Amino acid sequence: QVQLQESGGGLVQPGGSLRLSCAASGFTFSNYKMNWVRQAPGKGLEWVSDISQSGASISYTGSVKGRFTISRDNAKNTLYLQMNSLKPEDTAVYYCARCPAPFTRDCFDVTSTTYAYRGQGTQVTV
Amino acid sequence: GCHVDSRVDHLFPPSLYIFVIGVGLPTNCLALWAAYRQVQQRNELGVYLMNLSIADLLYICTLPLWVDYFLHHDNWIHGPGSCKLFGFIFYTNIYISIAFLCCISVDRYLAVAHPLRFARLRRVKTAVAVSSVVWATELGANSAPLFHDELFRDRYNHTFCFEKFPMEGWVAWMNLYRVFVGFLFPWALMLLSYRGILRAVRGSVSTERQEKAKIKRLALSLIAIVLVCFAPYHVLLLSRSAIYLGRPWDCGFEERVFSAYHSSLAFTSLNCVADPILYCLVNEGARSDVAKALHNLLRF
Amino acid sequence: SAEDKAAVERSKMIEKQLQKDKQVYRATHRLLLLGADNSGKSTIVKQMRIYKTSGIFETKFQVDKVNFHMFDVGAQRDERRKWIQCFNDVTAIIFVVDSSDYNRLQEALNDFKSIWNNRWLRTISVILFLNKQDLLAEKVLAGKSKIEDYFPEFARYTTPEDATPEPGEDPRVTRAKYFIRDEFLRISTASGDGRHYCYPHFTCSVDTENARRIFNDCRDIIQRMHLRQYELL
Amino acid sequence: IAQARKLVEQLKMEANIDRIKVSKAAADLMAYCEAHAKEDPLLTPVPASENPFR
Amino acid sequence: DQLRQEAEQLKNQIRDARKACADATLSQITNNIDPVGRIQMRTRRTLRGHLAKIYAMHWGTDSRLLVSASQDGKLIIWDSYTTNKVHAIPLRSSWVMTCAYAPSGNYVACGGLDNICSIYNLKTREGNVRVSRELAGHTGYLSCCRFLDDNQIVTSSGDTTCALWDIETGQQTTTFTGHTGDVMSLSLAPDTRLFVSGACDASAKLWDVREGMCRQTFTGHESDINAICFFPNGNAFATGSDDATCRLFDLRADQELMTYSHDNIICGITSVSFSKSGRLLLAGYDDFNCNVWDALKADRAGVLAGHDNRVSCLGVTDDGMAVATGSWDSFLKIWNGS
Ligand SMILES: CC(C)CCC[C@@H](C)[C@H]1CC[C@H]2[C@@H]3CC=C4C[C@@H](O)CC[C@]4(C)[C@H]3CC[C@]12C
Ligand SMILES: CC(C)CCC[C@@H](C)[C@H]1CC[C@H]2[C@@H]3CC=C4C[C@@H](O)CC[C@]4(C)[C@H]3CC[C@]12C
Ligand SMILES: CC(=O)OC[C@@H](O)COP(=O)(O)OCC[N+](C)(C)C
Ligand SMILES: CC(=O)OC[C@@H](O)COP(=O)(O)OCC[N+](C)(C)C
Repeated sequence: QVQLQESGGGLVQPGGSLRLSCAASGFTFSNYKMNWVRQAPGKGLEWVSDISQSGASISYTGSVKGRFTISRDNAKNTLYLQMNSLKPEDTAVYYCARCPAPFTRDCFDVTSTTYAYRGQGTQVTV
Repeated sequence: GCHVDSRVDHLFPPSLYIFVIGVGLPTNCLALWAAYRQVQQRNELGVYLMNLSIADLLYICTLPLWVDYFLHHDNWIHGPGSCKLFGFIFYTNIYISIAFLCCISVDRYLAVAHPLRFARLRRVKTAVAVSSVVWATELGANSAPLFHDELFRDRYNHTFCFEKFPMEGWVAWMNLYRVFVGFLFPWALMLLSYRGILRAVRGSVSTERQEKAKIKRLALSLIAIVLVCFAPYHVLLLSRSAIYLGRPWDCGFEERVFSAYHSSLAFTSLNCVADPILYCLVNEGARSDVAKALHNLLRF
Repeated sequence: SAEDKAAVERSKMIEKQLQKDKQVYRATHRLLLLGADNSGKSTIVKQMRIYKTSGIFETKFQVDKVNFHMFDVGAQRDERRKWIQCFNDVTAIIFVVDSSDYNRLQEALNDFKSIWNNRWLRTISVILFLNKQDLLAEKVLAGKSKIEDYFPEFARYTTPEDATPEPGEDPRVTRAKYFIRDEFLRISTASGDGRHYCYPHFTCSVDTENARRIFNDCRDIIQRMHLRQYELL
Repeated sequence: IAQARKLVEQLKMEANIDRIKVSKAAADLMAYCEAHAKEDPLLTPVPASENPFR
Repeated sequence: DQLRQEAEQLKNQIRDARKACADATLSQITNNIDPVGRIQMRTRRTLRGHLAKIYAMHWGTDSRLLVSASQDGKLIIWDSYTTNKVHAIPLRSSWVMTCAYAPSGNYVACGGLDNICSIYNLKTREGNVRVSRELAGHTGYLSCCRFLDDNQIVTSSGDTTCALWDIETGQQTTTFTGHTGDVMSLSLAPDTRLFVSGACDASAKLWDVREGMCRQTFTGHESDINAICFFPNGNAFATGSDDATCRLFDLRADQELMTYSHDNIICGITSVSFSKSGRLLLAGYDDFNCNVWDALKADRAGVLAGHDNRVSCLGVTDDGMAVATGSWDSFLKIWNGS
């Protein structure tokens, strides 16, 4: 039932601009605070950024700050992440994740080795 | 007994007693309910609180008869048998409220300034040992009146109760014991304990300035209300005792302190209305408990 | 009624034993130790024991004749969104973070955010232990790794007057230390509503005074709890 | 690699099982509920004479 | 990537079959049913001997003795009828998540964060409780170790693996590693041949004790599943999850057949149980009160509102005479109707 599918990616030269989409099915898109994760070659899962149910609260990792942005579309059940000023050190498999429980402000295991509420992910290369 | 003065002893004490009976029985009942709730949640404080209310309710349940007394210009119309019961419960309840008020201060100081040390002294079962050794000691150490005549009769139509202005030595040493041991020592204990609490609060890294000053104001009000209510009467009692032991104008002085004495013993009853507010209604948690009780009552 | 009387007698003995256990239970305080793989929580546990797939380890220590139970999670999977709910009545949570490693510091910040925002951890003060300060100082002195790349907001940061730099401490090291401390305190104060507080401490793996800090934090927490309980706060 | 093969197998095992109609598995928990409804102390309370928790 | 495509095709086939079966809804076959009505269960007896939050309990076969586990580290066996405490077993690890009573009443099992289920014998000739057996081998926290007989215990652990153990030899007789998240609780069917468990992935699985393979899987929930119980007949089970919605699943249907949820209800479900008919699905909630629903019409039947903290453990006697609730206020409460 629960399924998160990520769309977008492909090879890009340093400094390009892309947009990654995230479609979710099975749960209610609104009640769940969602994030973005990335696994990079030779590295572990890294917490990129988050967006809450309302969408009026955001947080980014400084490495992707000033460059990437997060938006939500509850009606489309779709999350969007813009990539700008892409650097070669931002090449990885990007995963779409949601916080375990709804109406909840804490998300503990979003960055675990195995997480039962994360999508397959898409390989963004630079 | 030298002739006495009753200009304002006819209205003011009766009015204050009626006011307390009107705003004291409700509020003390609410305080008693909240204290029982606190003990229901295994809190030692409630044990001290409950008893206090029980004392106040036993002081307010005797004031009607003293209003009757005063309205007839001291004329008791109920016999000595009632002046042996309702007089004891009316003079000893002030000194039992003093005692139970001091227990709360010691408990709060031990809890705040010694959070991890005295668990044994902070159970709901070491509070039914102190709450009983206080109720016994107050009702035994203030029992001398029960051995003497209460109903004295002067020549000006005035019958009496527990009071003979041509005072006697037993009354003298009882008044002195009441003034120093009864009232001042517990008050100083309360002041010291609240000072300890405030100095402990001042060191809290997790308490903001607003909360620290709110605690300061609450403690200062609690300490000062006792004084405002009781000192006006204890000072008069001490002055009477000194005048009688030295006997400068053994009669004259007594003529001009009838109304003052009877109006100062009525200000004391004001401690029965301040206690249920400062200890139950002021606090937001106990106020919410009282409001839950009112919500339940409204739908019964 | 002999069988019934024996049953009530046995119940009375069990009640007496449970009362003894009650007195013992209120005589000790429970603390939860948490940290990442990089954080030297194991070293702290070793240096605080001076007073098989077990899953959980227990450390019994004593400070000022006050007993303290520390529980460290062992052979348990990475997932922690469920068993953490067993630690909803602990006196405090000691969180250990590696300030030297700028990378993975955001992971520690996110873990602290999750702990603070957890519903069942809203009434438990968290003791913050910024560990491995010597390594952070050496890294700052070397200059090979720059905090600006990981934290672009560090460039504008200035050491606050509230800061108390140690004797013989370079301004850069203290600036970075207090920048990370303010990063933690921002999250601490964002959701704090008077029922939750943090205790930022600068600690090292080789430190004999961590127990004193933990005892002081527990004293303050219980003092606040008594203040609220005894109708004063 | 081999965790996908195992999941494929566990998805064939689960796709080769016999199944029955929903209204035939829905009107059976119904008959079980109806045939054991006069013996439930919490749905049809027992009087205060045979109740052990009086 | 071929295996992933094959798995997707198989999942699509599963969905198509389950849809092919679904013509009507439980609600329709049950619209012609008289509602249960308001349930006014009241607290008859209260147990206050426990110290800390209770986390697990299990009714005995005799419906007279109950076992309760409390995180103070105490397993108390109470006599419900007379309120007397039959036994009090101190535990080595204060953190206990599960406890079970043997069908014969001779053995009591407990387990928690220690990754061990400990079994104590109550029928010792000396009359004193002692550690009869300790079972280790799980790499996660034990969430539910239940009994099948005196010498065989099935347990669920936080390593995404369930186990069947022979208690005489003390080794893992059978292992189940089909889940992908923390298994939270399992329920044994009365037939004592199949058992259904739920994991922290919105997934419940049916397992066979004798064979040792997954039979059926159900993924109708959104959030993690915390409670599971078998409907009396053994052909259905109720599930509670953190998403604040309960569901009813049937083994033969192989798909969800009921959902119990409400807009006002925002908290999840910690423990669920059925009644002796199956018409009263009782369920704990984090809102500090239990709710009993009509399992056939999804109509709220009653609310047990007496509790100061989260209700953790729920139990129903074998004869359905009383309902026992244990919450985090260190009080167990026995509720019965009038
Ligand atoms: C046992 C737990 C609930 C702690 C609280 C115990 C309270 C309710 C008990 C202990 C001491 C008791 C008091 C002891 C003596 C007296 C004097 C008598 O002339 C009136 C009743 C009164 C005032 C009692 C009322 C009940 C009392 C206040
Ligand atoms: C009983 C009747 C006749 C007199 C009542 C007097 C009351 C209103 C007075 C007496 C003592 C006073 C307190 C004494 C000192 C302080 C601390 C100050 O920083 C704020 C006000 C505060 C907290 C006062 C509040 C009002 C107070 C409680
Ligand atoms: C540990 C605790 O909470 O107990 C405190 C309690 O002991 C204090 O009460 P006392 O000061 O002894 O009362 C004296 C009253 N007096 C003088 C007889 C009128
Ligand atoms: C009742 C009795 O036997 O006496 C006990 C008495 O010691 C309680 O009063 P404390 O609160 O401890 O005063 C200390 C306050 N301090 C330190 C000055 C700020």
